[PDB]
Amino acid sequence: IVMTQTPLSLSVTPGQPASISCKSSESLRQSNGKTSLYWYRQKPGQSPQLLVFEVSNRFSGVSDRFVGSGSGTDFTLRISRVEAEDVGFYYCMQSKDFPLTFGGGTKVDLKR
Amino acid sequence: TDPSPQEIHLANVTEKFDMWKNSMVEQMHTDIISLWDESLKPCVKLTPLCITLNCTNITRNLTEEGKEELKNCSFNATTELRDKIQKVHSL
Amino acid sequence: NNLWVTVYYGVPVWRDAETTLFCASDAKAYDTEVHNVWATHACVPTDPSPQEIHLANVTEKFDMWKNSMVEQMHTDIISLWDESLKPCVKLTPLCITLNCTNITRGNLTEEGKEELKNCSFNATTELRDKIQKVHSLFYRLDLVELNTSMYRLINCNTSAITQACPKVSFEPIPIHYCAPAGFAILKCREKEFNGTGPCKKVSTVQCTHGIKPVVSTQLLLNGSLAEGKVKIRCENISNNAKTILVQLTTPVRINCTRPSNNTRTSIRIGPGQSFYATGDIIGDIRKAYCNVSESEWKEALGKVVEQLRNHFNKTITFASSSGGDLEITTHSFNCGGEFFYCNTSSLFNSTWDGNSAVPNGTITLPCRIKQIINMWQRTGQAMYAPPIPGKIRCDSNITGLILIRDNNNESETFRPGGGDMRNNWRSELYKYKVVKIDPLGVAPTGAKRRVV
Amino acid sequence: AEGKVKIRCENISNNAKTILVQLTTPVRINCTRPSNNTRTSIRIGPGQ
Amino acid sequence: LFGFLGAAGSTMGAASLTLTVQARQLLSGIVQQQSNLLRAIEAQQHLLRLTVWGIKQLQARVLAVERYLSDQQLLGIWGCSGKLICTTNVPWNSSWSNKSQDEIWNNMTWLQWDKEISNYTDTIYYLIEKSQNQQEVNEKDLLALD
Amino acid sequence: AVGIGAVLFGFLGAAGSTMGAASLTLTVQARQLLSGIVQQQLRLTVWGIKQLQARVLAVERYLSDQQLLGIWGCSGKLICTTNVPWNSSWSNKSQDEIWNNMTWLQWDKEISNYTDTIYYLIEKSQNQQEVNEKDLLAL
Amino acid sequence: AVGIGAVLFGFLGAAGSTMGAASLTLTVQARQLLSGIVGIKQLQARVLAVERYLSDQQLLGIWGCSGKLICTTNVPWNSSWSNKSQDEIWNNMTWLQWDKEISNYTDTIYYLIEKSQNQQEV
Amino acid sequence: VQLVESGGGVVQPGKSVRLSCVVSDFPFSKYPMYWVRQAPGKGLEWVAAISGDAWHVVYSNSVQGRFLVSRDNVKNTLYLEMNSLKIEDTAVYRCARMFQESGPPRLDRWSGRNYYYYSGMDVWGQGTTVTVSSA
Ligand SMILES: *[C@@H]1O[C@H](CO[C@@H]2O[C@@H](C)[C@@H](O)[C@@H](O)[C@@H]2O)[C@@H](O[C@@H]2O[C@H](CO)[C@@H](O[C@@H]3O[C@H](CO[C@H]4O[C@H](CO[C@@H]5O[C@H](CO)[C@@H](O[C@@H]6O[C@H](CO)[C@H](O)[C@H](O)[C@H]6O)[C@H](O)[C@H]5NC(C)=O)[C@@H](O)[C@H](O)[C@@H]4O[C@@H]4O[C@H](CO)[C@@H](O[C@@H]5O[C@H](CO)[C@H](O)[C@H](O)[C@H]5O)[C@H](O)[C@H]4NC(C)=O)[C@@H](O)[C@H](O[C@H]4O[C@H](CO)[C@@H](O)[C@H](O)[C@@H]4O)[C@@H]3O)[C@H](O)[C@H]2NC(C)=O)[C@H](O)[C@H]1NC(C)=O
Ligand SMILES: *[C@@H]1O[C@H](CO[C@@H]2O[C@@H](C)[C@@H](O)[C@@H](O)[C@@H]2O)[C@@H](O[C@@H]2O[C@H](CO)[C@@H](O[C@@H]3O[C@H](CO[C@H]4O[C@H](CO)[C@@H](O)[C@H](O)[C@@H]4O[C@@H]4O[C@H](CO)[C@@H](O)[C@H](O)[C@H]4NC(C)=O)[C@@H](O)[C@H](O[C@H]4O[C@H](CO)[C@@H](O[C@@H]5O[C@H](CO)[C@@H](O)[C@H](O)[C@H]5NC(C)=O)[C@H](O)[C@@H]4O[C@@H]4O[C@H](CO)[C@@H](O)[C@H](O)[C@H]4NC(C)=O)[C@@H]3O)[C@H](O)[C@H]2NC(C)=O)[C@H](O)[C@H]1NC(C)=O
Ligand SMILES: *[C@@H]1O[C@H](CO)[C@@H](O[C@@H]2O[C@H](CO)[C@@H](O[C@@H]3O[C@H](CO[C@H]4O[C@H](CO)[C@@H](O)[C@H](O)[C@@H]4O)[C@@H](O)[C@H](O[C@H]4O[C@H](CO)[C@@H](O)[C@H](O)[C@@H]4O)[C@@H]3O)[C@H](O)[C@H]2NC(C)=O)[C@H](O)[C@H]1NC(C)=O
Ligand SMILES: *[C@@H]1O[C@H](CO[C@@H]2O[C@@H](C)[C@@H](O)[C@@H](O)[C@@H]2O)[C@@H](O[C@@H]2O[C@H](CO)[C@@H](O)[C@H](O)[C@H]2NC(C)=O)[C@H](O)[C@H]1NC(C)=O
Ligand SMILES: *[C@@H]1O[C@H](CO)[C@@H](O[C@@H]2O[C@H](CO)[C@@H](O)[C@H](O)[C@H]2NC(C)=O)[C@H](O)[C@H]1NC(C)=O
Ligand SMILES: *[C@@H]1O[C@H](CO)[C@@H](O[C@@H]2O[C@H](CO)[C@@H](O)[C@H](O)[C@H]2NC(C)=O)[C@H](O)[C@H]1NC(C)=O
Ligand SMILES: *[C@@H]1O[C@H](CO)[C@@H](O[C@@H]2O[C@H](CO)[C@@H](O)[C@H](O)[C@H]2NC(C)=O)[C@H](O)[C@H]1NC(C)=O
Ligand SMILES: *[C@@H]1O[C@H](CO)[C@@H](O[C@@H]2O[C@H](CO)[C@@H](O)[C@H](O)[C@H]2NC(C)=O)[C@H](O)[C@H]1NC(C)=O
Ligand SMILES: *[C@@H]1O[C@H](CO)[C@@H](O[C@@H]2O[C@H](CO)[C@@H](O)[C@H](O)[C@H]2NC(C)=O)[C@H](O)[C@H]1NC(C)=O
Ligand SMILES: *[C@@H]1O[C@H](CO)[C@@H](O[C@@H]2O[C@H](CO)[C@@H](O)[C@H](O)[C@H]2NC(C)=O)[C@H](O)[C@H]1NC(C)=O
Ligand SMILES: *[C@@H]1O[C@H](CO)[C@@H](O[C@@H]2O[C@H](CO)[C@@H](O)[C@H](O)[C@H]2NC(C)=O)[C@H](O)[C@H]1NC(C)=O
Ligand SMILES: *[C@@H]1O[C@H](CO)[C@@H](O)[C@H](O)[C@H]1NC(C)=O
Ligand SMILES: *[C@@H]1O[C@H](CO)[C@@H](O)[C@H](O)[C@H]1NC(C)=O
Ligand SMILES: *[C@@H]1O[C@H](CO)[C@@H](O)[C@H](O)[C@H]1NC(C)=O
Ligand SMILES: *[C@@H]1O[C@H](CO)[C@@H](O)[C@H](O)[C@H]1NC(C)=O
Ligand SMILES: *[C@@H]1O[C@H](CO)[C@@H](O)[C@H](O)[C@H]1NC(C)=O
Ligand SMILES: *[C@@H]1O[C@H](CO)[C@@H](O)[C@H](O)[C@H]1NC(C)=O
Ligand SMILES: *[C@@H]1O[C@H](CO)[C@@H](O)[C@H](O)[C@H]1NC(C)=O
Repeated sequence: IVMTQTPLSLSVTPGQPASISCKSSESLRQSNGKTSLYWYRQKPGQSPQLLVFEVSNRFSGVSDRFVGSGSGTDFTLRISRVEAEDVGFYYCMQSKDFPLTFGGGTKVDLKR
Repeated sequence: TDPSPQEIHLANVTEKFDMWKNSMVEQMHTDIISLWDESLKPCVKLTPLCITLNCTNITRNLTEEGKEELKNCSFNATTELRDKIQKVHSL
Repeated sequence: NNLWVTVYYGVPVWRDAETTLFCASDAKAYDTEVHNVWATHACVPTDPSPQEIHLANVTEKFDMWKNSMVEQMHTDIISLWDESLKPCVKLTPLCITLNCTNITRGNLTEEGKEELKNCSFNATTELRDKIQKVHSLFYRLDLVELNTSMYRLINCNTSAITQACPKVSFEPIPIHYCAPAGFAILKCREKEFNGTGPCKKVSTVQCTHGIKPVVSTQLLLNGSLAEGKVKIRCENISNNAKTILVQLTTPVRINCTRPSNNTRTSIRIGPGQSFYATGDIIGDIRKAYCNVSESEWKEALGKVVEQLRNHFNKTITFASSSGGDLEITTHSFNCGGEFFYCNTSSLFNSTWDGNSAVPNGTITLPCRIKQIINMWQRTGQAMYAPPIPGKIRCDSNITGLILIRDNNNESETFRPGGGDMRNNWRSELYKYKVVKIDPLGVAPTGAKRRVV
Repeated sequence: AEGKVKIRCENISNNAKTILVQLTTPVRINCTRPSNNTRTSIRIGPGQ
Repeated sequence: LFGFLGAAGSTMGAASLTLTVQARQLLSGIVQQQSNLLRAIEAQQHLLRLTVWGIKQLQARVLAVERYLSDQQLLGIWGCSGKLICTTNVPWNSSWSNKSQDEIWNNMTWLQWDKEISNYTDTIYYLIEKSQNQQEVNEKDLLALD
Repeated sequence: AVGIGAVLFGFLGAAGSTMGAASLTLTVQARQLLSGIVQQQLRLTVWGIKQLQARVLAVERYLSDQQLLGIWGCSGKLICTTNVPWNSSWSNKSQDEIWNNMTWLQWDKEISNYTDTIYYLIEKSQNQQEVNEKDLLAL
Repeated sequence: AVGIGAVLFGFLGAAGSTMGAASLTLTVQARQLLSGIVGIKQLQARVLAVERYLSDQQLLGIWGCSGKLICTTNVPWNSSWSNKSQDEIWNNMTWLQWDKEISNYTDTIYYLIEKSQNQQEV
Repeated sequence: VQLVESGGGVVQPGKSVRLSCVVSDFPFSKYPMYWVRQAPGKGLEWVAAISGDAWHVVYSNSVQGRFLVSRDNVKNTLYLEMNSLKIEDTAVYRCARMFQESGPPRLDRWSGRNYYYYSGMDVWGQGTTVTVSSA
């Protein structure tokens, strides 16, 4: 299973919401009926961090600005009111079948 | 199905197949027709189009294709009152 | 020492399940000249003496809002409705232009002239070349202008109309819901129970109690009582609790009648398919209405507000549901075949919550009648209800309430709600759930089977 | 097909008249109609 | 505790003394007990149309037959045919539960044992069917030996 | 994301093994005879009747063989022994020739003309035995 | 062309013979209670055929008589049910005539066979 | 929770290392563990995965036949072996944990197989590195 993302980098304004989408080749609906999409966050020089561990539901300890959506192969991640703790690397991971591939990866930046 | 359907390899057995006398094909053919006719039955009957269709080919860098395989045709349809007619064109 | 797997058949466990339940209404002889929209005849006969076993020292989480029997019931209410209308008469030849004018009839002998009209139109007959005129009467809630004047019926823009077969009753008869073999139903006999969360006093049954499938909006007619205090059941634990299901303890009788005296004549369109029309008025023309005892109702409304404060503690005021059609707005119910639409504005103009705390006789509710009924919240499948001759009068208890909560500062406006027909059977099915008995369990004992 | 192209007839008796060819690698048909045609709704009865 | 499912709540030492209450409602009182299903058949003969409540009585009969036979088959593959408490030769593996007998039989209900051992019963059932099959092979050629 | 763990015996896995080691797996096929994939975790569809017909057929075939076990002396068992002596006109093969050398589906195509004659003799010696077990309890 | 070989016990066959000789042909008539010689009412015919069979098998399971043709219970034969001798029952009487003799007393005897199984207490 | 790593350093091509990943206050016989790999200036990869049963292990395609994953449920440790080290493995190796515990193996009756279940991530490790060089 391959993964591609749009875009490769964002250039946004603090207080303005944005969004990052992932695209899968094969549909990721398991036989449980629940999908296998994972939204991560790596600060530079830091360990990664889960944000959304399905299509929808949010990790215990993440603020409600991060909402997830989608079904089938089309998926998005809509940040609400981008702030100073929302810059770095955003990843997509599937866990439908081995090997557990990661996405390409975005680089969210502001305009200094 | 919570497991996807599976496949057990059977050792040391041979078996005669015959693809021209397999009845899974005749059973599948009656099912694809049965599912086809189930859907069209609640759809709209279209008897008010059995009328005359008076029309002339279409009107009009240039389009210059499809002039002899497609034409608007005007006709008197029925309304929702069964007392009035409406003058209606269609390609 | 040593342990060994031993098998026990007959273990008292269960899991949450979702199955097919069947009707068990009371036995009654086959009357040939009348039938019900409900079957209530193909149902299995009801047992004479039920059993209800009390279960000691068990808790069980219920949820009345995620109960599978509510959605399982609601698809059967619609399927029986569409089962008894297919062999009926289709009224396709009536969607035409109607030449319709007023009625040509010392003051109180005629009141509601401006609801009825005297329509006339070219109808077909058995012979294909012959045309005929008839002079049926129609309400003004059945007609749409075409701008005396020349104008048509409502539903002929969007839907095909089918006349209800007049040998078929519209009557709720108490049907039960029984579990098959290997399943069971658990009943929370614990009162002071808000629908959701755990129950402590549970007890198993095999069938439910008798549920009447009464179609009504804004009021839960002919229902069951709360036994002790007004019980209030909200959607969410959060502040977005839009729908409130209030249940009363004492009934509030509402007398409803139709004082006109209609005459039903029959018009034959096609070979063997007669159209039963409103012929003429024998006597006076008076508007239909409903009485609500004054102070009987007002006492019960004070008991509601006393229990509302325990959830909210704000001010409590009641408004009439202003915006919408005539179907969301009114109290819509079924009185012997006629479909009434009553105006509850004179009931919900109260302004309570200053503190905790006079018979003005009766409350007269103005009611309108329709005969073309888009029955559920769906289009395309309208229904014509034929006229009924005589004078119709229904008496019914008020046992509940359906309220929509509305946000700025401290004010809680409760307007009457309706339309979601599942709320009419969450109020009956709030205390039942379906389980699947699994009587085969294993455990270690230390007794080995004798094998040489 | 896994290996090479398989060809299947009913019976080898010179009265077969149908041949089932199963390829190994596909031949990608792409196929279209270019026109931006529209669609109108015309009522002919009660809701229909 | 007598009454259908009345031992739900008691500990499983005392809930297993009255197993007759459950294995009579689930063997007798299911298909043999009711004769009123064929009193609703003639009432379905009076009406000439298949109703909604006639379909639901098919699905409540075929669920009632299958629920009866898929617990008698499973007691038939094992050696426990017409009885309620039977012993097997399958040694209890402590990786299924390391819990002592006094905690199981005297401080735990059957409904708390369902929510502990349910991941393991598909493995446990394989070992009861296998040891029953090894037993009847061994007592056949022993029989043929003399 | 799944993965194959340890493997055990599976359905029909001893077909064409032999005759003496395929009788050590009798419960594996006898477990898959009543409940299939039809039982999972809105009315009168084409696929709805065809699913309901598969559930009525699966009970009728199961009760057919389960009836026939109880008419014999063999109820709730997997291997039982009778008093009917084997007749060499049914099959003449040796004891080490059908065991350890033959498989089922080769023995099935050999005695399938004689099973109706064999089935009658098992039922007849069960009537004769149960009358004698009655008439032994009169002393 | 079809001939006819040897003749064995047919379906009813011993319906007119005595109750000592009809109790050796019990397996012949038990085979025909379920199989038969056999689209929504196509299914309701089958489900009744299954549930008429399972109703008689569960009733034999209530008693001690599961999985056998002749079974024995320890209910005493009350001599007012029928007072005939043993040789004029098992040698001078058919099953169709004995069925009319004790047709009144059928529900009384079934109620006692069921009770004496609950009185095992074993 | 706390996830601690060690065992990383600098080796030659054609050598053997032994990484380690010790956990803090788990049951740890319930949770199957992972190994991801991040090259400098690249995105994440996936390397290996062992179960809480310690019975079924899987590898990536590029690293097949070279690595060896084990665990000790008494000592609460992960033991990643490596063999015949190439040059392109200069990266950072993080151990990881699924966000919920997989249960036991689920026996499928029709084919007689046991099945394990795998899912995502909670806690990556600290992040240790192995850099292969010549001198
Ligand atoms: C009770 O119970 C219990 C439990 O049970 C369980 O559970 C349940 C629930 C159910 O399910 C059941 O069934 C189960 O079982 C029990 O226990 C058990 O037992 C058993 C027996 O009986 C056992 O088994 C065993 O197994 C084993 C394993 O095997 C595997 O592996 C191998 C290898 O090994 C490894 O090695 C390594 C090296 O290389 C190591 O490492 C090391 O380590 C150390 C520490 O220790 C350190 O660290 C160092 O450093 C390092 O180096 C490790 O450790 C090891 N491991 C182990 C575990 O051991 C191999 O060889 C083999 O082969 C196997 O493998 C596998 O294979 C498979 C197949 O192929 C695979 O799969 C696959 O994969 C792929 C990829 O890759 C894909 O995915 C596919 O799909 C798939 O399919 C896998 O992967 C693999 N894995 C691996 C890891 O590799 C073995 O070994 C053993 O053996 C034994 O036996 C034999 C015969 O007999 C002999 O021969 C030998 O010798 C021995 O003895 C066995 O078999 C198990 O384990 C257990 N478990 C536990 C938990 O314990 C019991 O038993 C009961 N009880 C009673 C009484 O019974
Ligand atoms: C039998 O098999 C079952 C599975 O079988 C399969 O599935 C079934 C359906 C069937 O299909 C079978 O055929 C299959 O084979 C086993 O079931 C497992 O049960 C466990 C719990 O019992 C459960 O693990 C938990 O998962 C959650 C997340 O997953 C839940 O939520 C999502 C989203 O809603 C949902 O999609 C999931 O399905 C799951 O929902 C739960 O599902 C189960 C079963 O379906 C239901 O019963 C639940 O009701 C339902 N719950 C909800 C809310 O819907 C994890 O997040 C969670 O882990 C966190 O919490 C635990 C709390 O104990 C923490 O553990 C403690 O950690 C301490 C550390 O200091 C330690 O000191 C304590 O000792 C330790 N406690 C114990 C008891 O050891 C844990 O560490 C996590 O805490 C988080 O840690 C992070 C790291 O720092 C923090 O960042 C977080 O903030 C912190 N969060 C909190 C809240 O603290 C827990 O692991 C499995 O999901 C479930 N399996 C599967 C596959 O779903 C069952 O166990 C088997 N055995 C038996 C006997 O039944
Ligand atoms: C809430 O619950 C109450 C209690 O049941 C309902 O009130 C009943 O409503 C029904 C339907 O309108 C009423 O039934 C009708 O009664 C008429 C009067 O009956 C009297 O006279 C007859 C003999 O003439 C006596 O047998 C009887 O006891 C009464 O003394 C009848 O004339 C009606 O018959 C017509 O309809 C039937 C059925 O369609 C036909 O067979 C007839 O030919 C005839 O056309 C009808 O039976 C009933 O009387 C009401 N009961 C009370 C106590 O008022 C409410 O309607 C219900 N509310 C809701 C919303 O469901
Ligand atoms: C179906 O028709 C009704 C009514 O017909 C319209 O209103 C008449 C007064 C006349 O002008 C006819 O020629 C019209 O076709 C529609 O209801 C009306 O919709 C208009 C739309 O703006 C609205 O202004 C009116 O208030 C509506 N009247 C009522 C009584 O609701 C209806 O929308 C039509 N439905 C469909 C699906 O076409
Ligand atoms: C096909 O015929 C229809 C006739 O209904 C044409 O539609 C209109 O025709 C009138 C008179 O012929 C013109 O004045 C209008 O300009 C036409 N167009 C409209 C109302 O949009 C139609 O143009 C014809 N050609 C097609 C469809 O290609
Ligand atoms: C609703 O209430 C009104 C008034 O309370 C009732 O009207 C009375 O009807 C009786 C019937 O003979 C008359 O004798 C009274 O004089 C009327 N009173 C008034 C004030 O007009 C009416 O009948 C009630 N309707 C129902 C269905 O109960
Ligand atoms: C509605 O209008 C019709 C026709 O105008 C009226 O029908 C006439 O009623 C008189 C009553 O004396 C009869 O003598 C006539 O035979 C009727 N038919 C005609 C004139 O064609 C009817 O009375 C009106 N009012 C209603 C139905 O209330
Ligand atoms: C009101 O309607 C009733 C019907 O319910 C009429 O009563 C009938 O009148 C006819 C005479 O035309 C008699 O043959 C019937 O026997 C009457 N039936 C009943 C039940 O009384 C009545 O005439 C109408 N008009 C009024 C009361 O003014
Ligand atoms: C097998 O061969 C026979 C030839 O004997 C085929 O029979 C002919 O088939 C052709 C086309 O398949 C028909 O046009 C002829 O009419 C058939 N002959 C007769 C006498 O009917 C037969 O079709 C072949 N088998 C299959 C499955 O096609
Ligand atoms: C039909 O009744 C006759 C009566 O004669 C039976 O024939 C006798 O049966 C007794 C039973 O033991 C024998 O002892 C006699 O020898 C028989 N008589 C002859 C002439 O054979 C006859 O068996 C009955 N039919 C059936 C089918 O049993
Ligand atoms: C045997 O059958 C006789 C039938 O005559 C039973 O005696 C009668 O039973 C009925 C019903 O219980 C009573 O109403 C009568 O009063 C009984 N008769 C007498 C004289 O008391 C008798 O109970 C049965 N059982 C035994 C053991 O004899
Ligand atoms: C209902 O009551 C129970 C216990 O009294 C409580 O846990 C639950 O939150 C309540 N729910 C609502 C909606 O009030
Ligand atoms: C309403 O009830 C809550 C809960 O008991 C209480 O805290 C609050 O003070 C009450 N409101 C007022 C105005 O007293
Ligand atoms: C509601 O009450 C107010 C004040 O008592 C009154 O003015 C109003 O007319 C009432 N509404 C109706 C519909 O009677
Ligand atoms: C219910 O609980 C009480 C309190 O422990 C106990 O005395 C009683 O025996 C229990 N009853 C049953 C049936 O378990
Ligand atoms: C399971 O029980 C044994 C004793 O029977 C004990 O030694 C062991 O620690 C228990 N397991 C756990 C995880 O505590
Ligand atoms: C298949 O046959 C070979 C020899 O012909 C034998 O060794 C093997 O056990 C057989 N496989 C099975 C599954 O019986
Ligand atoms: C059957 O087997 C016997 C071996 O005792 C042999 O004598 C006989 O010829 C065989 N019959 C046939 C038809 O092969």
